[PDB]
Amino acid sequence: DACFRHDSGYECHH
Amino acid sequence: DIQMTQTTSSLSASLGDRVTISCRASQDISNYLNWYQQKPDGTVKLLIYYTSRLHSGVPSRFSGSGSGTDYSLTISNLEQEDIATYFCQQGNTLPPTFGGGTKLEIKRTVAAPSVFIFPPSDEQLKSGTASVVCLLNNFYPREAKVQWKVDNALQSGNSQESVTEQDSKDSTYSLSSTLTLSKADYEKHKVYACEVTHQGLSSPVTKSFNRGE
Amino acid sequence: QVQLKQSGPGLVQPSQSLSITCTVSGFSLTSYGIHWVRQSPGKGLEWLGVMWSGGITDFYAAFISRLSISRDISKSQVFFKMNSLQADDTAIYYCARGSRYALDYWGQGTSVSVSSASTKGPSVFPLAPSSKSGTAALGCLVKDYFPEPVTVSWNSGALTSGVHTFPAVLQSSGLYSLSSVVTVPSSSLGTQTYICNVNHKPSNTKVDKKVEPK
Ligand SMILES: [Zn+2]
Repeated sequence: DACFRHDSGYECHH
Repeated sequence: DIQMTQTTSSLSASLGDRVTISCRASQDISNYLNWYQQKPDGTVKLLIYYTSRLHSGVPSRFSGSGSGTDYSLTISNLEQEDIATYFCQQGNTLPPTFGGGTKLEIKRTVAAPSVFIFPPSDEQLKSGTASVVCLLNNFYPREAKVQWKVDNALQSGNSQESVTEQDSKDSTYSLSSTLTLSKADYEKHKVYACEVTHQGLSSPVTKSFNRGE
Repeated sequence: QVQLKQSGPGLVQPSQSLSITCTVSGFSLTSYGIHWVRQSPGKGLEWLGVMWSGGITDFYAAFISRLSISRDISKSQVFFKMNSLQADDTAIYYCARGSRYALDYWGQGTSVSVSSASTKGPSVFPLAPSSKSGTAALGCLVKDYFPEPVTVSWNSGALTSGVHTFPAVLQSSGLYSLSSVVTVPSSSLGTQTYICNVNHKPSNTKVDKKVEPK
């Protein structure tokens, strides 16, 4: 599963 | 880009109904989906995030479901202040994309427009310009087709429509189409007709006038 | 209390830059991202870019050359500048706060219009009721004014039933126009005076027009 944190922009995966 | 698709733009509901708004993404977004509410006054509020989690302040009749591509916002026991546009948004891959939006609207019984055509004022004519107005009054549903005919000649992209917000007392819409010419140009045609097509009419209704009467 | 307050003007001349300051309170810019979103009429929500919590920015591809996003931590302010606006940029521009998952708190919006038009009062024309109309319709055509808005009443607020003031429309000229209409019974046209009251505050133009039947 991929996601982008809406605060830092950090991504767990692309 | 992930394409977000709310396949219905307009959604017809009645106060106390369970409404479901639907959203499809172009790929699996693995439950990373937010629902927003935009009011007529333009204020935006987050309703729910990560498919089904309610934001602080958000009433409990708002729920979410879905996995993979397809997701839903469901409003149990629908209230007047819930009448707004609703947008889904994927949080899977950048950039953030939203759906086209689903605007809520009040269901009522079919009402045919009453149609009126207005030649240009003598005071505008002497001003040098010539506006011709066609009014569709207090109709439902909102879907309506307005054709302009100048001496039988079907008009295209010559006119400008304006539509009122659903009236809050009879739940109807009214529509204005407006045709603009120079005085001289207006001065060299006879029959200015307005053809209205609506679900409420057996056959299209034509209101017209001849330059002088 | 979490709040986002947008300042900056609605009106931008063509080929000029749109500047919006997004001032915040009751949260740290170090700890949250500020996203910049716009909503064209009828089209959906459009993401333009973001000042991430860390201080690095990101943009939508189609706006890379047009956008600047800076921030001032000590002032609690994030700044938005888009260059060379045309009419296709007409929209509400939103600054919005990003948390872990979503845009959880939103600015009030900024209604943005693109015009080189100067302030103009409207010409008001009568839409006289048909010689054979049962209900009759009449109205006032409110033409060639800038900027929005105009207000229309009938007989100074005394007539409100059946009154529909249409959303303004932007003509080829850069000037706005609308109609205010009202339905009345056909049998009263010889019997009652019907006057649109038209008010355009920016041009300080008040004008009354009696709509005389044909
Ligand atoms: Zn990435």
